[PDB]
Amino acid sequence: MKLSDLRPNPGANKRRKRVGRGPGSGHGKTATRGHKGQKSRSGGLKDPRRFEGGRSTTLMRLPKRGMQGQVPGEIKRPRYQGVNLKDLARFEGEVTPELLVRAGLLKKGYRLKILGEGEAKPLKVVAHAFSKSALEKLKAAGGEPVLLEA
Amino acid sequence: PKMKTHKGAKKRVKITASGKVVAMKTGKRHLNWQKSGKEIRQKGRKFVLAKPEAERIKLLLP
Amino acid sequence: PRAKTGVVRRRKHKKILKLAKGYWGLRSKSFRKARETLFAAGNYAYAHRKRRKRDFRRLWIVRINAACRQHGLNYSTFIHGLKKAGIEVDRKNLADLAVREPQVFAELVERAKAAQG
Amino acid sequence: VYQIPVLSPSGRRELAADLPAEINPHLLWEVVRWQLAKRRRGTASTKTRGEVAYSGRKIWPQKHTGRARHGDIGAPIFVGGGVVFGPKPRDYSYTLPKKVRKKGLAMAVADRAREGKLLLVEAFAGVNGKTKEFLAWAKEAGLDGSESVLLVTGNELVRRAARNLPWVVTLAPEGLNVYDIVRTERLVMDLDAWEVFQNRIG
RNA sequence: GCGGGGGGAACCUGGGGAACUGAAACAUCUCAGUACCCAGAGGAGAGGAAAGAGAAAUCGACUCCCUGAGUAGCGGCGAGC
RNA sequence: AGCUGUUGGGAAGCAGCGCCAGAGAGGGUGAAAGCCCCGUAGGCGAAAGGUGGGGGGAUAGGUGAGGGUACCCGAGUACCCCGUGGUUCGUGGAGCCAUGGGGGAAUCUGGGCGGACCACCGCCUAAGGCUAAGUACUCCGGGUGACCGAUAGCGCACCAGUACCGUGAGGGAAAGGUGAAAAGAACCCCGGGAGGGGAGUGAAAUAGAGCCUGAAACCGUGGGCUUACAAGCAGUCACGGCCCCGCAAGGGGUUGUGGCGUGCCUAUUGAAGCAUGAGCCGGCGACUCACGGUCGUGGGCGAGCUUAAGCCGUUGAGGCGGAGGCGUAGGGAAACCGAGUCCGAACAGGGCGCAAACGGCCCGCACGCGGGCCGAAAAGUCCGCGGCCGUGGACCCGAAACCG
RNA sequence: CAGGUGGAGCCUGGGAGUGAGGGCGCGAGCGAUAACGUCCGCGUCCGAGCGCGGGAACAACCGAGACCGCCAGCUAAGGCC
RNA sequence: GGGGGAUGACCCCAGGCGGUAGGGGAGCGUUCCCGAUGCCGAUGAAGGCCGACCCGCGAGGGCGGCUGGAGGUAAGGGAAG
RNA sequence: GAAGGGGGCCUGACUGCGAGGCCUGCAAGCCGAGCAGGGGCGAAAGCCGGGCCUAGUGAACCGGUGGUCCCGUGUGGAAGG
Ligand SMILES: [Mg+2]
Ligand SMILES: [Mg+2]
Ligand SMILES: [Mg+2]
Ligand SMILES: [Mg+2]
Ligand SMILES: [Mg+2]
Ligand SMILES: [Mg+2]
Ligand SMILES: [Mg+2]
Ligand SMILES: [Mg+2]
Ligand SMILES: [Mg+2]
Ligand SMILES: [Mg+2]
Ligand SMILES: [Mg+2]
Ligand SMILES: [Mg+2]
Ligand SMILES: [Mg+2]
Ligand SMILES: [Mg+2]
Ligand SMILES: [Mg+2]
Ligand SMILES: [Mg+2]
Ligand SMILES: [Mg+2]
Ligand SMILES: [Mg+2]
Ligand SMILES: [Mg+2]
Ligand SMILES: [Mg+2]
Ligand SMILES: [Mg+2]
Ligand SMILES: [Mg+2]
Ligand SMILES: [Mg+2]
Ligand SMILES: [Mg+2]
Ligand SMILES: [Mg+2]
Ligand SMILES: [Mg+2]
Ligand SMILES: [Mg+2]
Ligand SMILES: [Mg+2]
Ligand SMILES: [Mg+2]
Ligand SMILES: [Mg+2]
Ligand SMILES: [Mg+2]
Ligand SMILES: [Mg+2]
Ligand SMILES: [Mg+2]
Ligand SMILES: [Mg+2]
Ligand SMILES: [Mg+2]
Ligand SMILES: [Mg+2]
Ligand SMILES: [Mg+2]
Ligand SMILES: [Mg+2]
Ligand SMILES: [Mg+2]
Ligand SMILES: [Mg+2]
Ligand SMILES: [Mg+2]
Ligand SMILES: [Mg+2]
Ligand SMILES: [Mg+2]
Ligand SMILES: [Mg+2]
Ligand SMILES: [Mg+2]
Ligand SMILES: [Mg+2]
Ligand SMILES: [Mg+2]
Ligand SMILES: [Mg+2]
Ligand SMILES: [Mg+2]
Ligand SMILES: [Mg+2]
Ligand SMILES: [Mg+2]
Ligand SMILES: [Mg+2]
Ligand SMILES: [Mg+2]
Ligand SMILES: [Mg+2]
Ligand SMILES: [Mg+2]
Ligand SMILES: [Mg+2]
Ligand SMILES: [Mg+2]
Ligand SMILES: [Mg+2]
Ligand SMILES: [Mg+2]
Ligand SMILES: [Mg+2]
Ligand SMILES: [Mg+2]
Ligand SMILES: [Mg+2]
Ligand SMILES: [Mg+2]
Ligand SMILES: [Mg+2]
Ligand SMILES: [Mg+2]
Ligand SMILES: [Mg+2]
Ligand SMILES: [Mg+2]
Ligand SMILES: [Mg+2]
Ligand SMILES: [Mg+2]
Ligand SMILES: [Mg+2]
Ligand SMILES: [Mg+2]
Ligand SMILES: [Mg+2]
Ligand SMILES: [Mg+2]
Ligand SMILES: [Mg+2]
Ligand SMILES: [Mg+2]
Ligand SMILES: [Mg+2]
Ligand SMILES: [Mg+2]
Ligand SMILES: [Mg+2]
Ligand SMILES: [Mg+2]
Ligand SMILES: [Mg+2]
Ligand SMILES: [Mg+2]
Ligand SMILES: [Mg+2]
Ligand SMILES: [Mg+2]
Ligand SMILES: [Mg+2]
Ligand SMILES: [Mg+2]
Ligand SMILES: [Mg+2]
Ligand SMILES: [Mg+2]
Ligand SMILES: [Mg+2]
Ligand SMILES: [Mg+2]
Ligand SMILES: [Mg+2]
Ligand SMILES: [Mg+2]
Ligand SMILES: [Mg+2]
Ligand SMILES: [Mg+2]
Ligand SMILES: [Mg+2]
Ligand SMILES: [Mg+2]
Ligand SMILES: [Mg+2]
Ligand SMILES: [Mg+2]
Ligand SMILES: [Mg+2]
Ligand SMILES: [Mg+2]
Ligand SMILES: [Mg+2]
Ligand SMILES: [Mg+2]
Ligand SMILES: [Mg+2]
Ligand SMILES: [Mg+2]
Ligand SMILES: [Mg+2]
Ligand SMILES: [Mg+2]
Ligand SMILES: [Mg+2]
Ligand SMILES: [Mg+2]
Ligand SMILES: [Mg+2]
Ligand SMILES: [Mg+2]
Ligand SMILES: [Mg+2]
Ligand SMILES: [Mg+2]
Ligand SMILES: [Mg+2]
Ligand SMILES: [Mg+2]
Ligand SMILES: [Mg+2]
Ligand SMILES: [Mg+2]
Ligand SMILES: [Mg+2]
Ligand SMILES: [Mg+2]
Ligand SMILES: [Mg+2]
Ligand SMILES: [Mg+2]
Ligand SMILES: [Mg+2]
Ligand SMILES: [Mg+2]
Ligand SMILES: [Mg+2]
Ligand SMILES: [Mg+2]
Repeated sequence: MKLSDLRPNPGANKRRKRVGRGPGSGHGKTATRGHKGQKSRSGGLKDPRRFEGGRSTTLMRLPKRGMQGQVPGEIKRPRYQGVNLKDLARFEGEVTPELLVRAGLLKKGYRLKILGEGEAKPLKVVAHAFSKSALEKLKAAGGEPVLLEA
Repeated sequence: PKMKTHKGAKKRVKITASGKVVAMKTGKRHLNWQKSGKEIRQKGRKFVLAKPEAERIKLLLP
Repeated sequence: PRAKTGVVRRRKHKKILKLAKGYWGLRSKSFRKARETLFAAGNYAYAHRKRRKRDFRRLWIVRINAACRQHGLNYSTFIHGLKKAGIEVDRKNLADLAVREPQVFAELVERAKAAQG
Repeated sequence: VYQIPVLSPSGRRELAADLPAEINPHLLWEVVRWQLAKRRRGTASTKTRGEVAYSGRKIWPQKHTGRARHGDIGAPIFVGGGVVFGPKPRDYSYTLPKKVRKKGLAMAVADRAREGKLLLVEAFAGVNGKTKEFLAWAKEAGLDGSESVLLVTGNELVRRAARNLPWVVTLAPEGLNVYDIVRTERLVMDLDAWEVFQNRIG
């Protein structure tokens, strides 16, 4: 091609509402802020997703619950991430929780729980936990260990 | 900078996956009350906005 | 990059002051009074256009009613005669007809006097 | 696009290449945008009413002088004051997706190929860098400088030979970029270059 | 005998240390250990070689960037931090 | 590595025939030059002073095993209590680090710590000191700019922190341009000079130094149309006269009479309004940017998408880097279970959740079956653009005041 | 249940502005069967139609919803010495 | 909107087209960048002053004359003091 | 034709829920058949989740008290939730 022929698509660099500026540019004089009082002021208003005009807000009248944590903070307990059967179909191999993260499921500092949705496969499946359903579904076609170490 | 996620929005509500918000119901000191007041007593699906406010107040990620 | 006014505003102003040529005092010489005056000339022009149409017909009417009162009638009746007489061919524009072609007018009077009674 | 002329002393023998059949001129323009953006220096600045020299003193009482009403003279409303909202140093770079750069690289070559403008060459012999020497081989290879040429080779000597030509731009292969392809009427590579170009895409 | 003294744009450590403002009022809270004042250091200053981290039979000084993460928590459990 | 000819005041333009290039960056030269000048690519260079984190060499320092003794292992210290500070920790279950006050130890079987405390199991050895580098900055020098171009850019392009103003701290400006070259106008004339007229210089002198361009408000001379019985937001529509241009038809100017006619902006239920603002003209003047968010939109890839710092590499060359992040499951205060889960005695009910979309070809009785191949779409996610929001001075200007 | 294709209606979302109204008719309250008064209701116009015609002049009364042009026609209100 | 089946910029036909706050849409113009080692330029750049002329609904763009004396910068795209 | 008055047996002034609606800017307020558990009165049909009904009220936060399964900062406890 040629630098003269390049150009973007009809969407794509829309560009741009700025006024300001003319009468019957639309948008002149009050610059769309509409006359007024506070909202049209430079600092504008008070943060609408919260402020209610001085009555007590709609949040903050709801009660709260239950455990919010105390000071040394979050407690250290092993987290599990469930992955499905339907999800792990494509793997013909060993299927270790190690391998699984490499796929783009199983995250990192999470233990493995395979579960539920999908049909099993005659696969070795290494993991930390199995649901009621997934253990069975599996036990029909293939077979699997449970992982505990360290 | 990074938005700050308001704490107690977070302590009073939950965004029910897909897509909206759910709070408890409202009464905490009462003798003569029907025994509904064990009704509700349960969680309440807030109206709207009230949910778009909230929501936008706690983000990244909920 | 910074785009300073430069040449733009002088041009825009010149355009308008040009339009304002001939206007009295400052109204020709000051871009503001020029512009103000012009708003006014603009709406008068528009309004007076619609009304030139009125201004003219009302002249034609006085002229007819004048000429055919020589022949002893109202404009009021004349038009009615001409309405009945089928002669709805108008006029009132032509009316030079009453001035430049008197007899052709007179004939037109008589076609008018005799209609529907 | 597929069938692309090679130049060997042996003969004009021709090569086939994978090279996508549809070019996406938007995608193309997107990489060029990016190329030209990230290279932006972004050095333009101005002083806010805060950063200007003058004092903070209130210029006049604010009632009863009969004059208008003011703060410091650093106020933007004043000739000589701060600038409102004008430019500060900033970084125009963004991160294109890498797959978009691959695609865009591939397509822009493809587009030169599809035109028959792309040529592969073996070994030159217009080496021993001298622009007189190059300008000879160039002629013999059918480049008269009637069309701008992007010369891609890893040979320091040929590169510095072509460099000073008004119609040549010149590149190491690891520096193949789409902007440069599109600017130039004809693409010319040696086979060392075409390799690493192929090893970049995919 | 040897040294000190004073100066230096900003940057640095240490001693001291606000208010407007925010909280749509206001005291805790915020602004903020900011502004500023003082001492001192240098081309940098500080910090530094575990009486550490903190759940793994784990890691190994200190500093700086990215990330962890607006997470854990803190909070007239408010504003906000 | 370049000459000639040509227009021109001037060649670097145009034309002819050449040539260099590791140099076609850029600036000059009477206008537009690779080859006229200064440069550029590529190279070279220190007697003296500085540096010297690199290379080299020296010196300082360093270097064991088993047993036995229980000698030493940082004191107003640890530790406890009171009062406080630091930490995300605002008295909280409040530990840890620090320490103003009181009491006040031990030396490995000693002590501190893992968030009150106790046990157990670990981690570490306080009350002495020093320690490059990776980091911050920019008075200073250099290089670059989708940085400004004399109301801009620093306050200052100019003898500016100056004039000037303030007792003082302190405040704090305006002000750039003849010409290629001064060739900066000899001499004569009017004139006290200033100024001007000739003369002369110049391509040009309304480039003449109060000097490039030279706008507008403003002032003036000359000309045309017009005006002294008309009265009004000053215009407008129509006709007519006089003047100009045009063969003509047509147009430009001006205004006699006629018709119509309540300035602009702002603020208001409502303004010509006897409500706000504006003497007029020029120039300056107000919706931004960063990071988040939320929608839309243009594309890339799609059960995935995508990199951050940084590393390499670069005539304004890109690449690598998978820590991480969003997504792929939800319910539940949590333990926890999981296509479910939560309340519940309940397999009552209910809350919040879960359910591949097309075309078409291989095929199990047939044209869909259903699985499956091929691939238009797409969850999602990435980047760009746009709207809006959050935080920041967040559209601009303005207090009275508060504090150091 | 039918007619009604409309700058109609419903659903999801993005962006607003407004939250000082005024006159008039009708229906009430307050007021004095006062106010260019005040407060509601249902309607309308001005607002934003201080654009046009009528009402001497005149936001809101009568007429009528101004895309542009014409030295053409018919009307509305109100008029025709 | 319906046709015409050119896939529009094009021709028929029917409608709509008062507007403040405000929403939506398309354009014009100024500075800068790529396009440019290019192209326009002393047979005269930008800027200035006239114009009753051409194109555009308009913002604007042309063209001609005068002044000016060294710059300007298409088509197509990017960014904003 | 009881919602009024009298008497007898009784504690449904239950627990777990709750189709579907009234109302309604939100948040609230309201009525509610029906199923399950265990009951009461009744021969049964049946009625019973206070009172003929419409007022007798107070979001959240902070804290008290009783209980329980839930969490317990290396672990068991405990502190505290
Ligand atoms: Mg405008
Ligand atoms: Mg708009
Ligand atoms: Mg508008
Ligand atoms: Mg708005
Ligand atoms: Mg205003
Ligand atoms: Mg407003
Ligand atoms: Mg108001
Ligand atoms: Mg404000
Ligand atoms: Mg209140
Ligand atoms: Mg509660
Ligand atoms: Mg939590
Ligand atoms: Mg409670
Ligand atoms: Mg997150
Ligand atoms: Mg401006
Ligand atoms: Mg008419
Ligand atoms: Mg007739
Ligand atoms: Mg720049
Ligand atoms: Mg200041
Ligand atoms: Mg002050
Ligand atoms: Mg005054
Ligand atoms: Mg300035
Ligand atoms: Mg000193
Ligand atoms: Mg010193
Ligand atoms: Mg300090
Ligand atoms: Mg305060
Ligand atoms: Mg205060
Ligand atoms: Mg306040
Ligand atoms: Mg306030
Ligand atoms: Mg106050
Ligand atoms: Mg603080
Ligand atoms: Mg020193
Ligand atoms: Mg150091
Ligand atoms: Mg030290
Ligand atoms: Mg703080
Ligand atoms: Mg000559
Ligand atoms: Mg020559
Ligand atoms: Mg030329
Ligand atoms: Mg040059
Ligand atoms: Mg040239
Ligand atoms: Mg040159
Ligand atoms: Mg050199
Ligand atoms: Mg001992
Ligand atoms: Mg202790
Ligand atoms: Mg504290
Ligand atoms: Mg503390
Ligand atoms: Mg407290
Ligand atoms: Mg302890
Ligand atoms: Mg200790
Ligand atoms: Mg520890
Ligand atoms: Mg330790
Ligand atoms: Mg020790
Ligand atoms: Mg030590
Ligand atoms: Mg040190
Ligand atoms: Mg410098
Ligand atoms: Mg500029
Ligand atoms: Mg100046
Ligand atoms: Mg200046
Ligand atoms: Mg100037
Ligand atoms: Mg200045
Ligand atoms: Mg003085
Ligand atoms: Mg001469
Ligand atoms: Mg002269
Ligand atoms: Mg001149
Ligand atoms: Mg001149
Ligand atoms: Mg000059
Ligand atoms: Mg001049
Ligand atoms: Mg005169
Ligand atoms: Mg008279
Ligand atoms: Mg007269
Ligand atoms: Mg008079
Ligand atoms: Mg008149
Ligand atoms: Mg205005
Ligand atoms: Mg006002
Ligand atoms: Mg008022
Ligand atoms: Mg008023
Ligand atoms: Mg007046
Ligand atoms: Mg007044
Ligand atoms: Mg006035
Ligand atoms: Mg006022
Ligand atoms: Mg005003
Ligand atoms: Mg002006
Ligand atoms: Mg953004
Ligand atoms: Mg956005
Ligand atoms: Mg996007
Ligand atoms: Mg590099
Ligand atoms: Mg169930
Ligand atoms: Mg369920
Ligand atoms: Mg359900
Ligand atoms: Mg796709
Ligand atoms: Mg996508
Ligand atoms: Mg119907
Ligand atoms: Mg509608
Ligand atoms: Mg909407
Ligand atoms: Mg009101
Ligand atoms: Mg109304
Ligand atoms: Mg009202
Ligand atoms: Mg009546
Ligand atoms: Mg009234
Ligand atoms: Mg009345
Ligand atoms: Mg009304
Ligand atoms: Mg209004
Ligand atoms: Mg009206
Ligand atoms: Mg209306
Ligand atoms: Mg009026
Ligand atoms: Mg009238
Ligand atoms: Mg209309
Ligand atoms: Mg009538
Ligand atoms: Mg039409
Ligand atoms: Mg309109
Ligand atoms: Mg010449
Ligand atoms: Mg320019
Ligand atoms: Mg010109
Ligand atoms: Mg250009
Ligand atoms: Mg501006
Ligand atoms: Mg009884
Ligand atoms: Mg319900
Ligand atoms: Mg029962
Ligand atoms: Mg509170
Ligand atoms: Mg509590
Ligand atoms: Mg339970
Ligand atoms: Mg337990
Ligand atoms: Mg512990
Ligand atoms: Mg424990």
